[PDB]
Amino acid sequence: ADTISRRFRYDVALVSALKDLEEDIMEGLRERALDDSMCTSGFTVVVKESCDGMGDVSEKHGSGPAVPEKAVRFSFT
Amino acid sequence: NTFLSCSQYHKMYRTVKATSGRQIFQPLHTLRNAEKELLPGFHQFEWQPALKNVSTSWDVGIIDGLSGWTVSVDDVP
Amino acid sequence: TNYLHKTLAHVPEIVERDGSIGAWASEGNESGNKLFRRFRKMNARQSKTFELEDILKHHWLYTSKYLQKFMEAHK
Amino acid sequence: FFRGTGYDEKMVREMEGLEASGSTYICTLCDSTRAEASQNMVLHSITRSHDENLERYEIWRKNPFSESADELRDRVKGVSAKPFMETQPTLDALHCDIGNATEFYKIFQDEIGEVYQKPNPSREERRRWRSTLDKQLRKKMKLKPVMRMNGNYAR
DNA sequence: GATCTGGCCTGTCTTA
DNA sequence: CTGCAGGGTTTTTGTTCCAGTCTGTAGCACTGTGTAAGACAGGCCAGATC
DNA sequence: CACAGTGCTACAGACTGGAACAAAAACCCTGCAG
Ligand SMILES: [Ca+2]
Ligand SMILES: [Ca+2]
Ligand SMILES: [Zn+2]
Repeated sequence: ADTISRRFRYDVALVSALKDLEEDIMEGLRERALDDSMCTSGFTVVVKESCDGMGDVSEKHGSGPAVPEKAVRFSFT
Repeated sequence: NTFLSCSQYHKMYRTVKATSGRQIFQPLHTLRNAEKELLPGFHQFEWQPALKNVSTSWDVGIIDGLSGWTVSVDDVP
Repeated sequence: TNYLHKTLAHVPEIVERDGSIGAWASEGNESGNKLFRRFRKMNARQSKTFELEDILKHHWLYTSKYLQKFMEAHK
Repeated sequence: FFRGTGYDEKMVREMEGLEASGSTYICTLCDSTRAEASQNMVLHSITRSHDENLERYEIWRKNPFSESADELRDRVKGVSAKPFMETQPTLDALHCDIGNATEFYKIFQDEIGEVYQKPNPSREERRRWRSTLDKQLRKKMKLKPVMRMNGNYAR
């Protein structure tokens, strides 16, 4: 295991990014003049995901273990 | 002394003033007015005896280093 | 070249199917890479162990909408 | 609903089992070969998908008809590795613009000199043509050359 | 010694 | 007594313009995140074989 | 038809000042009303 990596679990990061946008979905329900309480079971969220690498990320002295320099960054929106 | 860009500082200024202010920081154009005292070319001085082949005007700010190159094409560029 | 084949053959099909193209472009990821460098000099603890953890956290705090609403300052 | 569209071509090819990146089978969305899409350019229909590539890797590994390496590679239109990530069949915008601008930069570099009269130009002549094209593109349009071409140069 | 073919090597092409 | 219309009353709330004085955004030209090996076609030579 | 900046310069709107005006908000005050 020569890899140092970190990640949020998918479901948890998704429910936090969706619970953050709650202001805008409520305001859209208001402007659209649709009832807030009713018909709340059929939502649909379309999510763009992206993955990319990045060259020459300089290494640190540190303790261990040895790691390559290139990094990979998986993100979504 | 905190590496705050001018535009980031104006962003912070608008933010702290608009919400619950009572602004504390000063606007940009009054910071820029307290500047001309720190840069060179503001205080008077006198060299005794007069300096050799150096102008005696004491208000020169940032000068271009080329120092009067005769840009004409035929010479060194 | 491959991109010439894609831009001369499969453009109408994907614009009709997805509805749009370029709104799903990779530009939205690459730009973020810029952050990854500023967040590795300014705001990341200088240790091999905690570096990824603190970069991930500071990036997720910069990307949230809830603090951007405050930062809009209502014009 | 998840839509994977942010990957460039290198990563889409290597994470779907294709061969990167100057293969004979050019399209990620279609099955046309490099020489075939030279004759015929504008008529093609999107075929490739995830499940079809899984099934085609299965054909390539099981090999039920016992073909040689080249024929079997032709039957699965170049699927020699099992795909693990799923990728929606779309086109990246940014790297498409960069690739097309590098193609037109080679066309201009060709047109400075005369390549359709003299079909075999020397290496020094290539260097001289690129140098004078960059000199001109510095005098007007206010551009300075780049080793690898970012997107701002393309726009 | 004459013959041959597999594979070694080299230059261009493609997305990065 | 009440009801509503319409009288006056003060006090907003803003009404016209030209000296200014100050504040906040627009115009300028340009940034940086896009960063590696692999496929293929042709020439040829070296070692194996008859 | 990326996009959030990158600072300096320029000029747009927010101010006063009396003159004077109207419209309005709302008390109170009279007429004509059962
Ligand atoms: Ca890459
Ligand atoms: Ca990449
Ligand atoms: Zn195709």
